[PDB]
Amino acid sequence: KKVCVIGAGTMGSGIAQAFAAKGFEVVLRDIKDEFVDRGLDFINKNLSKLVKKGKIEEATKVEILTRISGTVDLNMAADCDLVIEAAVERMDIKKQIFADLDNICKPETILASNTSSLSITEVASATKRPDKVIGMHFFNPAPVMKLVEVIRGIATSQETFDAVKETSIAIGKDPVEVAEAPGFVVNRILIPMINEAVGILAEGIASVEDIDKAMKLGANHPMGPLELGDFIGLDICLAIMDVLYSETGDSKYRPHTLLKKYVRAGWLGRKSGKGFYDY
Amino acid sequence: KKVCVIGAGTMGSGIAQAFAAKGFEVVLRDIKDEFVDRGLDFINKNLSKLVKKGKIEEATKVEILTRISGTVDLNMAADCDLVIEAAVERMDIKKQIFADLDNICKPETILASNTSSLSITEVASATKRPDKVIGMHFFNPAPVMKLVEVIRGIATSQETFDAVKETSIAIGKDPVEVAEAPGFVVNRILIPMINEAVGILAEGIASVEDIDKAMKLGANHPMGPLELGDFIGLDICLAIMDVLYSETGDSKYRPHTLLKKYVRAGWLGRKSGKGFYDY
Amino acid sequence: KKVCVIGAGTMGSGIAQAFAAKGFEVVLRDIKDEFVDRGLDFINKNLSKLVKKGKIEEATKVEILTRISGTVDLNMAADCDLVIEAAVERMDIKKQIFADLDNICKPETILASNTSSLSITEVASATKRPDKVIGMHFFNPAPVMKLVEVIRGIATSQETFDAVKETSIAIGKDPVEVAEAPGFVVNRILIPMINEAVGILAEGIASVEDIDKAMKLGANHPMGPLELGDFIGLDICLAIMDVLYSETGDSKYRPHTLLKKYVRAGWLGRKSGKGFYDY
Amino acid sequence: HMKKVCVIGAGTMGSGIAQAFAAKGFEVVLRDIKDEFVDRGLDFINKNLSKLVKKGKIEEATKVEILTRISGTVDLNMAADCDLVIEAAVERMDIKKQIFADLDNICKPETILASNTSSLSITEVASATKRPDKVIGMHFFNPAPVMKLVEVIRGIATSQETFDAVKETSIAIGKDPVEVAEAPGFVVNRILIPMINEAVGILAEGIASVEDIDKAMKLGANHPMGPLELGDFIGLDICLAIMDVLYSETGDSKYRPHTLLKKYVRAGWLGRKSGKGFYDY
Amino acid sequence: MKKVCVIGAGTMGSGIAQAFAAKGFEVVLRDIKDEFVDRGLDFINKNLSKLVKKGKIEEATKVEILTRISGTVDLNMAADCDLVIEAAVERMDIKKQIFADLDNICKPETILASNTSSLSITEVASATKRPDKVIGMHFFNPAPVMKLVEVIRGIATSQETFDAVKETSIAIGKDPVEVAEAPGFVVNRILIPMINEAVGILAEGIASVEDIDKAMKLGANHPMGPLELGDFIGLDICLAIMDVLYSETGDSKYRPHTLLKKYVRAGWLGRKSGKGFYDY
Amino acid sequence: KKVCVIGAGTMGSGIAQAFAAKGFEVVLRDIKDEFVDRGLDFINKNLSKLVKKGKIEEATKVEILTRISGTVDLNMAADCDLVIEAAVERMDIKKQIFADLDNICKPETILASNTSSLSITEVASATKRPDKVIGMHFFNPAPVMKLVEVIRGIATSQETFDAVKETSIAIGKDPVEVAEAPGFVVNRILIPMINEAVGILAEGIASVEDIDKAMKLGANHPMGPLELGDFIGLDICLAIMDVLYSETGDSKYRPHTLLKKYVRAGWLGRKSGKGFYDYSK
Ligand SMILES: NC(=O)c1ccc[n+]([C@@H]2O[C@H](COP(=O)([O-])OP(=O)(O)OC[C@H]3O[C@@H](n4cnc5c(N)ncnc54)[C@H](O)[C@@H]3O)[C@@H](O)[C@H]2O)c1
Ligand SMILES: NC(=O)c1ccc[n+]([C@@H]2O[C@H](COP(=O)([O-])OP(=O)(O)OC[C@H]3O[C@@H](n4cnc5c(N)ncnc54)[C@H](O)[C@@H]3O)[C@@H](O)[C@H]2O)c1
Repeated sequence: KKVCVIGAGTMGSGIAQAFAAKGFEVVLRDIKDEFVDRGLDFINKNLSKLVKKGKIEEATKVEILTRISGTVDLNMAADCDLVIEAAVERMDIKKQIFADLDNICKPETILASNTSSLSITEVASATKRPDKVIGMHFFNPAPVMKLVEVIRGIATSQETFDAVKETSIAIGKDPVEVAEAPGFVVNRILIPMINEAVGILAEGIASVEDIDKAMKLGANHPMGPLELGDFIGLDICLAIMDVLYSETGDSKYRPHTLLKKYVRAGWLGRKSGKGFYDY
Repeated sequence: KKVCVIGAGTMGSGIAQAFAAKGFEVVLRDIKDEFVDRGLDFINKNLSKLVKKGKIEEATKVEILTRISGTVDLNMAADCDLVIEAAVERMDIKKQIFADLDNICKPETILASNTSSLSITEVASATKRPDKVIGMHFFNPAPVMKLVEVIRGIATSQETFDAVKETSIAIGKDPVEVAEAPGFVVNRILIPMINEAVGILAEGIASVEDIDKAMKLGANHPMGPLELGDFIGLDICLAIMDVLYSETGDSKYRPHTLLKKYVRAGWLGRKSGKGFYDY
Repeated sequence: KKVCVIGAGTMGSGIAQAFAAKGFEVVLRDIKDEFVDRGLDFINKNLSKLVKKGKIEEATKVEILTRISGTVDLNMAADCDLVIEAAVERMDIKKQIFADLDNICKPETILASNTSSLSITEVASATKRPDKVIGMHFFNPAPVMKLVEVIRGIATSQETFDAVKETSIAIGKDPVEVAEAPGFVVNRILIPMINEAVGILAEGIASVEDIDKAMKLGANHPMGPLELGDFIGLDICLAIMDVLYSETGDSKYRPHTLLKKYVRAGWLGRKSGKGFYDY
Repeated sequence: HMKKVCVIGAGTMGSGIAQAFAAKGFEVVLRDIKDEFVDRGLDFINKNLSKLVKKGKIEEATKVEILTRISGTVDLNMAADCDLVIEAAVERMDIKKQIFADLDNICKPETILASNTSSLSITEVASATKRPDKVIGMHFFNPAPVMKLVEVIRGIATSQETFDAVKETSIAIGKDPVEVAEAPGFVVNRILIPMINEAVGILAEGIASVEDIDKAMKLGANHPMGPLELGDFIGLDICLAIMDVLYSETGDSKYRPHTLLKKYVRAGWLGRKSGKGFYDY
Repeated sequence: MKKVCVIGAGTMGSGIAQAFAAKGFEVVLRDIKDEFVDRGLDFINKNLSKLVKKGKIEEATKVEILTRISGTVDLNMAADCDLVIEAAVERMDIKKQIFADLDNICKPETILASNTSSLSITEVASATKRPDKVIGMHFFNPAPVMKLVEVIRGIATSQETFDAVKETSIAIGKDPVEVAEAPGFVVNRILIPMINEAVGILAEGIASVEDIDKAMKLGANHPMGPLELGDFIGLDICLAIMDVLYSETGDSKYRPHTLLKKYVRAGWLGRKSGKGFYDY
Repeated sequence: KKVCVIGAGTMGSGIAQAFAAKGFEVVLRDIKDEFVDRGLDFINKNLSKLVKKGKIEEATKVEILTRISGTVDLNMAADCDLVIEAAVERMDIKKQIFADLDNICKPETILASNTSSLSITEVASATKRPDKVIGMHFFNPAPVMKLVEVIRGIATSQETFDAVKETSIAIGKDPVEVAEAPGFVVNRILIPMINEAVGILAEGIASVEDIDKAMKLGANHPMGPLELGDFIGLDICLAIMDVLYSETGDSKYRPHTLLKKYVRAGWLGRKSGKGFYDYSK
C-alpha cells in the first residue's frame, strides 16, 4: 500500500517511479531539497519521454507524479508498509539507516535494501526486526527492467519474502529468490565473465574488438563483455570483483591487474568518455 | 580456389556447404563411402529446406551440389589451396593426417583444423609446413553462423593468416584473430559461466529456473546458463572445463563437482532427455 | 530378508557377520574357495573371541555361522533383497560386477557399494536400475562400529534410500544420509586433519609426540592425528587426499609432500611396523 | 624455582589462569585496569571453587587457602618482582606491545613475560622489549583450571632457558606442556578449526544435515562432539576470527573461511552464548 | 631536455642528480629543508672527490659538475625544468599531492617521473591533468654507476613521453628498458619470489642457509645466494615487495612465506640490523 | 675405492671422467659396445682439450683413461664400492636397475642416482638396502662443475650420507646436503624464475631482450632468464615445472601456457636453433 524510498539518485528515483506507476503511494526521501528535486525532475523527464512516445496518456504521467511526495524528513517513513533503501553503498550508512528506521517505523514495516555488494544479513543485525529485513535488488533502469533479485538474509522470514515477492509481482516485476551470497546470481556470473575478457586481452590473445565480436556472434550476446564493462562502468566491475574475492577468499575471483590499471587511470568506460573503447 | 574438408559428419558437411554455396569447388573426404554419402545426404537435406524457406532456387541447389565431390582418397587434396580437417579424433592420428597432407599437397596449400581442444601449434609441428598450419573454428550450424575464430599457432605466418581471413570473408563469415590459448575466446568465457551457475545451484543459492530467469532478464541473454549447458551437452561442458583446468593449471577453472555428477549419471541435457532440466 | 556380500576380505567378512548376527540370511561370495574359507574362518575367530569373553553364548555363535553360506557363484545373489559389494576399488571392475548383478538379480534387488572413493553415480550408470544403486559405507570393524554413511547417487530413489536406512537400523547400525561427494562426511573432514598435522611436523613447528598430545588433550580426541594416520595406514590416507584433490580440483586438499615421502619409503604405519612412529 | 606469578586481565581466561596457579602453591597477583574487573574475576574464581566444594572434590578450607594466595590490584608495579607474568587481555597489538614494553621496564631482569594470545605474534610482541629472549607464549585452554594442555609458544628469539623454565613450571602446576615454534594457529587451532570450517562446507552444499554431520564425526571418528555443535560451543565468532588469521597469515586460500560461516556470524547466530548457532539452544 | 629537477636529497636523489650533472645537464636538487639539501650536496662532493682521487676524473671536471647542481627547498624552482624526478619514497596520498602541485607549477612540456617502485604510476598520473607526461624512471643503487633504468609506462603515458625519457636515459650514460606498469616490474617480480622460495626450502628443513646459498652460487652461477641477498636488500623490504605482489595479483603464488614474516617481526632484517638469515 | 657408472651418456661419461681424474678406478657400463665407445671417445676428446690448453700433461690424460674400463656387463658392478646411475629418467627403469644392483652388489655398495626429477625414496624402496641409497646430483659439465646436490631419501643413513660427502670432496667437488624434495635446491628456485619471465613476456610487459637485460644489469646475473631458458632447453624447463606442480599440488608452480606453446612448436632453445631467441636462423 504505502512505500518509502530512501535516496533520490539514479536507482531511488526509478524505483519510486516504478511503484508510483502501479498505483502505490510513494514517499521519496533524500538529504537536501536540491537532491529530491533532481530526482523528481528525472522521473518527470522519463514520464515525458513516455507520453511523447504515446506509451502513456498525459493524465497518466500526472497521476503518477502526484503519487510521489518528496521529503528530506526521515520520519515520513514511519507509517509506510515497505521501505526500500537506495542510498550510498557504504556499510555503516546502511546499518545506521536500518537501525534508525527500526525505531521510527511501525512494527509491520518491511525494510529492504537495493544493495549490490553489501550483506543483507549484517544489515538486518543492526535492527531488532531481522525477520523483516530483506534485499530487493533492482536493475538499471528500474522502471523498465523486470528482474528483481529478492535477497534473503539468513533471518529473513518466509512471511517477509512472500510479501515482497507479491509486491514485486504487483509492480509488474519478475522476482527471483536468492539466498544471500556474494554477487547474488547476475553479478556473480556476469562480472567474472567481463574479468575473463580482460585476461584474454592482457595476454594478447585477441583484441578488444575481436573479443566482443566473438561473444556477440558466438554466444548470441547483445553486447560484448568489454563494451558491457564500459557500459556498467569499470570502477563498478572492479568493486564487484573485489567483493567476490574478498567474500569468497578464492583466487578464482581475483580481479585482473589490467582491470585495476584501467580504473586507476580514470578510464571507467562510457561515463568517463573512455574505457576499453574511446567515446 | 579449391578446398578439401576432411570429415563428413555434420560440422564437416556444413563447412563444405558454406564453401560450395559461395562458388568454391569442394572435395569432401571421409574414411568410407557410407560416411561421405551420409554427409552429402545431410547437405542435400539442408539445401532442400532452403528452397522451401524461399532463400534459393532449386537450380542453385543443383549447382551448389555439383561443386562438391565425395571421396575416400586423401590424395584428392593434392591440388587444393585450403584443407580443413574436421574429424574429431586423437592427437596421435591427427598428427599423422597433417603429416600425410604435408607430403601429398602442393607447397601452397594451407592446412587448417576445426579443433577446439587440441593445440594447433603441436599439430603444426608434425609437418614441415608449420607456417601454413592454422586453426579455423566454425560454429554450429556452419552454413549460417557467421563467426570464425581463426587460431594462430605460434609459427603460423602472417601470410597464412591473411589468406584464411580473406577466404573466411569470401564465404560470408566474420573472422576474428586468436592467438592459440585454452578455450580461444568464446569457450574460454562462456563455459566458466555455465560452471559458475552450477556452483550457485549447488550451494542452494537459487533454483535452476530462477538462475536462468535472472540471467535472461538481468543480462538480456536468450538462454540461461543451465539451460544453455543442457543444450550444448554437459559432457561437452565438463570436457571443456577439464581442458581449461589442465592447460592453465589454475584451479580458477576447476569444474564443479556437481557438474561431474550430472555427467556421470548420463544426465547430459537435451541429447539424453535429462540434464538440469528434464525434457 | 536375504543379503549378499561380495568380497570375503576383512570388511566384507565383517559386514556378513553384522548381518548374520542380526537374523539375516547371508550369502558370502568371493572368487575362490580359499578366500571364502579364509573369510568364514575370520568370522569364526571373531565369534569365538566373543564367546571366550562371555559377550555371546556358544549357541549364538553357532546360529550365526549357520546363516552364512560361502560361495564362488555370483548367481547365488539372484534372489537376494540386498547386495553389498566390498571388493577392492577399481572402477572398470566394479562397473562389471554391478552390470552382471543387474541382469542376475530380481528387479527389487538393491545394489550397494562399500567404496570410500569411487563414484556411486558412475557405478549406477553401468546398470539399468540406477534408482536401486546406493552406497553403504561401513567402518572397520564392521561388526562393532555403529556408523553407516548411506551414500545417495544422484539417481538413487527415496524408496531405495528409505529401505537401506531401515535395514541399517534393523542391524543395530546408525545410518546417516549423504549425497555423493568426495570424502562423504567422515573422510572429508578427518583425513585433511591428518594431512594438516603432517604440514606442522614438516615445518618443524612441533614434534610427532607433541602434535598428537596437543590434539588428544586439547580437542579431547582418543588418538592424535599422526598416530591415527599410522593406524589407518598412510597409503590409505594419501589415496584419500589424492581423491579429494583430484575430484575437487582445489589445492586446498593437496596432500603434503612429506606424506608422499613416507608412503614411497614403505613407511605406512602399524601395518608395516613404521610410520610417523616406530612399532 | 618460579613461585610468584602476575596475571594481567581479569576476564574468564586470566581469572582461570590465576586460579590454576593459586591452587598449586604460587603467590599470585591479578591485575586489571579497573577494580570492577578485578572484583568480577575474584567472584568467578570464588564461584568455580564453590562448585568444587559442592561436588566434594575439595574441602571449603582448601578453597579459602586458594583464594588467599590471590591478591587483586590495578597497580602494574605489583608485577615488578614476579618470576613470571602472563598477559591475557584485549587482543590488540599496539596496546599489547605497550604493556610488554612497560613490563620490560618495570620488572626485575629475571622475569619471563608471557602471553595467552591465540592470534597475535609472540615474536612481534617480544620485539617491543629489550628482553626478547624472555618473552614467550603460554596458551591455555578453557576452562584453565581443568584443562591440562598448555601450548608453550616459542618466538624466534625465545631462549632455551626461558622455555625450560616455563616447561617445568607448567609441569609443576599440574599442566602438560608441549613445545610449539610460533606459526599461525599453533597446533590445536591450526588443525581443529579448519575441521569445523570443512563441516560448514559440507552443510552449505546440501551434502548432509547438521545432525548427520555431527553424528558421523562422533561415531565415525570417535569424537565426543561433532564439528558443528563444537563450533557452537567454542563460539562461531571465535571460529571465524581464527580462520581469518589463518588465511591472512598464510596467504593460502586453503584456509579460506566458508561464506556460510560468515553469514551465521553476521546474523549474530554465534552458538550457545547467543542461544543459536548451527543448533537452537 | 636541458634542465632536470630531482626531488629528494637522500642517497638515491643525490645520486641521480650527480648522474645528470656528470653528463652536462643543469640540475635543481630539491628537498624539504636546507640541512637535507646540503647533506645531499656534500654526499655528491664526496663521491666526485673519490673519483678524482682514484684518477677517474680531473679536479676541474668535478668542479664543473658541482656548479651544474643548484640546491633548493622551493618547488617553484622546477617550473622551467624539462624533467622532474620524484625520488623520495612516499605515501600514495603525499605522492599524488606532489604530482598535482608540480602539474600546476611547471610549464606544460615538463615530464613528471617517479623513481618509487612500490606505487602505481598510473594512479599517480590520475592526480594530474598531464597523464600523458607522467612516467616511471626507476634507477638502481648506486645511481651514478648502475646502468639500468626501468622506464615504467603508466597506461596513459604517451609514446612521445616515453621516447623522450628513453633518449634522456641514454644521454646520461644509462641503458633503459621499457616496462608497462605491472607489480614488481621486471627485476623485483622475478628476484624477490626467488628469495621467498629460498625461505620455503629453509623452513621445511630441506637444506641449511649456507647450503642453499652455496647451491645457487655454484649451481646457477649467481653472485650472491638468495638468503644472503635477502639480508643485503633488507628482509623488511623483501617482505613488503612480496606483500605488494600478492596484494596486486590476488594470486597465492606470490604469498610471502610465514617464516619470512617471523624474521621481520623479530627485527632480524639482515645487514642493516646485524642479523637476518646470517649473523653479522 | 672402485666406482661403477651406469650409462655412458653425457652425464655418465662426465661423471666417470671426474672420478678417474681423481685417481679412482672406474667401470663404465652401457647396453651396447657402440655406446661405450662413444662415451670413451667423448672423454678422450675432453681430456685432449685439457692437454692442448696446458691444463694437464699428456701423461695425466693417459693415466686417467687407463683407470676407466668400458663394459656392457652389469655384473661388473658387483665389487664396486659406489655405483652412480645416470641412465634414463624413467621411474620403472631406475627401480629395475637398483633392484638388480641390490642383488648383484656386495652388501657395502652404496647405490646413487643422478636423477633431477625422480624420488630417491621411491627408488630406494625397490631395494632391500634403502639405508644405502642416495642421490648424487651433478651439474653439466660434470667434470668442471663443482656443485653436487647430495639428496637424502628419508631412509638414507647418516653413514651413507657422510661416505658420499667424503667421496664428493675427494673428487674435488663442493657437496651440499638436501633432504629429498621436488627440485632439490637449484631447480626449485631457478626454473620458476624462468617461468616467471615467461609470464611477464606473455602479458606484453616487456620484450624478451629487455627482460633479459633487466635481469643481467639489475640483478648482476650472467644470463637473463629467457636466454638461460633457451640454453637449458625449454623442454627441460617445462618438464621441471610439471614436476614441481605435480609433486607440490600447488598452483604456485604451474607452468605458463606460453612456455607450453613454445615447446609444442619444437622451439626448444639453442639445441633446436630457436627458442625465445633465434640461434641457427
Ligand atoms: N547504479 C546502479 O546501476 C545500481 C544497480 C543495482 C543496485 N544499485 C545499488 O543502489 C545504491 C546506489 O544507488 P544509485 O546508483 O541511485 O546511487 P546515487 O549516488 O545515484 O544516489 C544516492 C543518493 O542517496 C542519497 N543519500 C545519501 N545518504 C542518504 C541518507 N542518509 N538518506 C537518504 N538519502 C541519502 C544521496 O543524496 C544520493 O541522492 C547502492 O546501494 C547500489 O549498490 C545500484
Ligand atoms: N643431461 C643433463 O644435463 C642432465 C642434468 C641433470 C640430470 N641429468 C640426469 O642424468 C640421467 C641421464 O642423462 P644423460 O644426459 O646422460 O642421457 P643420455 O641419453 O645422454 O645417456 C643415457 C645413457 O644411458 C644408457 N642406458 C639406458 N639404459 C641403460 C641401462 N640399463 N644400463 C646402462 N645404460 C643404460 C643409454 O644407452 C645412454 O647411453 C637422467 O637421469 C637425468 O635426469 C642429466
